[PDB]
Amino acid sequence: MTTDDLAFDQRHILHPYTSMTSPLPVYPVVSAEGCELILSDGRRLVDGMSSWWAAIHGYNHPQLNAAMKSQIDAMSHVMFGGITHAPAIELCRKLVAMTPQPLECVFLADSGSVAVEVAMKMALQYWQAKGEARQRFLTFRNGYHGDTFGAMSVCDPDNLPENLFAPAPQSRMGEWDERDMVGFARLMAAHRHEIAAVIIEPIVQGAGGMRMYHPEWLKRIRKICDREGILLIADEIATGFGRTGKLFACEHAEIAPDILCLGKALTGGTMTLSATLTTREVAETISNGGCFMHGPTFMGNPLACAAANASLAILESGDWQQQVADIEVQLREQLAPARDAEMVADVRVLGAIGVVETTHPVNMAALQKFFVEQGVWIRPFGKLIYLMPPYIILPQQLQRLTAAVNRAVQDETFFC
Amino acid sequence: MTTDDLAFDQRHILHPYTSMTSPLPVYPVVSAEGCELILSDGRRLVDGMSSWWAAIHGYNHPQLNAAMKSQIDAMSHVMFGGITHAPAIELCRKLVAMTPQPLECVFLADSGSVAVEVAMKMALQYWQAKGEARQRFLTFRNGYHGDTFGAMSVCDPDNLPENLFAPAPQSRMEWDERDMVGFARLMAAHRHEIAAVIIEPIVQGAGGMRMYHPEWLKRIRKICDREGILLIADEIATGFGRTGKLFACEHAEIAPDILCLGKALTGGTMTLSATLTTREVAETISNGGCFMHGPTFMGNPLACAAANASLAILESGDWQQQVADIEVQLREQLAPARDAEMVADVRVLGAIGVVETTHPVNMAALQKFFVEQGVWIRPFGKLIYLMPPYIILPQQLQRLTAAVNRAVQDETFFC
Ligand SMILES: *Cc1c(COP(=O)(O)O)cnc(C)c1O
Ligand SMILES: *Cc1c(COP(=O)(O)O)cnc(C)c1O
Ligand SMILES: C[C@H](N)C(=O)CCCCCC(=O)O
Ligand SMILES: C[C@H](N)C(=O)CCCCCC(=O)O
Ligand code: NA
Ligand code: NA
Repeated sequence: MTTDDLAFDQRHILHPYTSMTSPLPVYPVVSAEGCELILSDGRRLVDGMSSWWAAIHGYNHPQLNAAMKSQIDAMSHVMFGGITHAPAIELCRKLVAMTPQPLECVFLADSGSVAVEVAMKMALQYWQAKGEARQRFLTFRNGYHGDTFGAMSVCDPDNLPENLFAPAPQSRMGEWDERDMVGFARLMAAHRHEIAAVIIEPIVQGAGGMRMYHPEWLKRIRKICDREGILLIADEIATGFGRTGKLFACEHAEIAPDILCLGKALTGGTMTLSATLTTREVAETISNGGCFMHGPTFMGNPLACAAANASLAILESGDWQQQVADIEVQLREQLAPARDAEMVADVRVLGAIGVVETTHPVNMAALQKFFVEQGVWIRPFGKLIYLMPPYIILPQQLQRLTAAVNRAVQDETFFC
Repeated sequence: MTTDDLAFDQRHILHPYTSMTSPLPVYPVVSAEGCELILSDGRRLVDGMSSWWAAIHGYNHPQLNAAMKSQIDAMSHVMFGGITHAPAIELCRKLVAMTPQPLECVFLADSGSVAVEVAMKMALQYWQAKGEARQRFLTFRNGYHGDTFGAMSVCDPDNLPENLFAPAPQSRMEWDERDMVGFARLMAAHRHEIAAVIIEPIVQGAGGMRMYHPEWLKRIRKICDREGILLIADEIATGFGRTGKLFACEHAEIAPDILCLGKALTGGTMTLSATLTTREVAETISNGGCFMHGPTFMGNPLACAAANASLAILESGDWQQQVADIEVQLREQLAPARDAEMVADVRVLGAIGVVETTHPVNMAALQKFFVEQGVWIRPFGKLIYLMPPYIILPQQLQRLTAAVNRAVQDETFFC
């Protein structure tokens, strides 16, 4: 990269969630390997974010690289309208088999938000097919489901058609207080017949606050959903594939949703792909009202399916459990001291999710710069300095992250 | 693939736009090369659809294959939040330079519908930043903008917050000023409610493969300027040479405020998308503090590199003669279809060859018939259209056109 290259990026390219007149410093990355990002000048950085939590196996993984290259040799892409192929079949076989039994119908999509939008669409076609007029969604405060319009209608109004917003689950993953239930039950009482589906992120509410709630909630919500005949959508785009300690975070409550959304770590953070699973009752009902009105251009893409197949195969070894278990232990030990810093408000850890919540909103440009100077890549956000590293990170690499996090919260320097 | 593999596909996997209790036959494809799709049994098929019009250079293209493999060796992906890289910079340099001058701000995304949703969001944030309450979109009948919710709100209600739908452009690609009163009438009534105008330039694809007169874009651009309203051009289907010009807006010699790109952007290798806007639009948004959007795999190194390799192939300029000759060749060879009794109209433009029928086709039976002719064509509704790769051989074009002509001889494959 050159300096004219970097002037160009800043003047012409919009980055995610930032200003075009006031971009925040960007760091030029030329390649990646293991759990490190290599910069244009040679500096290496320990990745604590997993490229927004998708790169669970790290970067430049030989199994992933081979899969992708093999598939390119056959075909990166072919349409899926009236055509099918090995990579997609393989992937749907794995997806059906690794998820709760009821979930056996797979609709492949290209990105997380489309996966949510598809789920929403299934929910709505479902009721229309049965003649019921159910159009609202009951979700929770602090939920995040993506940026397209449909997804934006179910995100928290703070963090467009009106949906119902129940209180953020208060009970931590921690004692279960039955009082936490009122808000939700009241809204369900009032709108039960308007509600097409309940949509939530299981256990961990990610972008909406990195909030860890009690598994009993899923137990209850599932029981209420069954009672009323309403569908349960579980948005596991962030939680899926071992992040929280279990393969799917719904396992913690030993329940199955009617619709399950997947993405992010689905492909090993190699490239975009997504999946929305449902049940036979949901898929058949839809068809019978004649079809499911959705079909992304690159749906089922041979190249992305193969990468995801290779990433799901890596998880077949089982090694992620001990890996996430030890990362959980190690984040707990090493962030504990952050409970003594004055900028800290709370420390919560779960699986390979290490969160340090602050009293004051961070100054990203200055905090980012600080982490880069420590040899680590951490992207704070709001009042959250959280780690979500690849499962195969070395203990010493985990130590530099936690050390840099602890140092960052010692005083107000990097705050506000 | 096995027979248990194919039972599994039919019982567990939903395909695009079809039923789960009544899927339509699917054909098992093991690989692709040149302009052919190779099936599990060995049969080869000339592709007349370009994999839903993305594969403009065909399949297993050495330049594309090399680009993708090189980038995988460096990294398929890294996040874009606070990070930038060569492939994206390269791509945005090419996108800025090949599009009208005003369009210099690029927001990379993952798919066609997200590109539209991003455009829509830009339109709305723009007005909000200026204090105006503008929330509706003025689009056209027969427009198709994708399947996510926002996109569904501007698709034709026949082919959800209520937008405004001016009558479809009638003027075939003579011009006539009457076309305009409807659009004009709706604009008169709602000018201050309208945040943006959104349309597919010249060719309205999925909504009917309709080719309209370039004067429309000239007029719409002039009205938009008059009223201070933004012009979104959805070139996800038309972009990168499909209609004979690099961008279909060229036909009218105009620039939209926001341009949506996808499909052929990457050469049909994998998904990627782009929404371009102007500095006035990008800066206004920032100043109301930011643009609230950021796909997880935004700017993905592997997809950007494939698109860089596909844009480079177009840099040679060879697509112009190629699309010109395909246009001539579709004209000649579909002409006779004007004499068939199932045919209602024949329209051709660039590498877009359309045969419109009187009756809706029976896809399962028509598809089967095309597969038996050694061709891959996916009819739809009343349209049997060809949108083949630009480097197709003349003989390969002949088998498609021949198969299309044969299909419309009688009602066998209809309804
Ligand atoms: C990441 C995420 C999404 C949306 O994904 P994108 O790939 O950003 O479009 C949706 N929901 C949850 C819970 C997520 O974590
Ligand atoms: C293909 C297309 C889209 C949407 O794209 P997807 O990739 O299906 O999500 C939108 N608009 C137009 C004009 C298109 O041709
Ligand atoms: C693929 C994508 N949904 C698109 O933009 C156009 C396809 C619509 C035509 C319907 C069909 O091919 O059956
Ligand atoms: C990356 C993608 N938009 C996503 O799903 C959520 C991550 C949001 C984190 C907010 C931030 O990084 O600043
Ligand atoms: Na299952
Ligand atoms: Na430009």
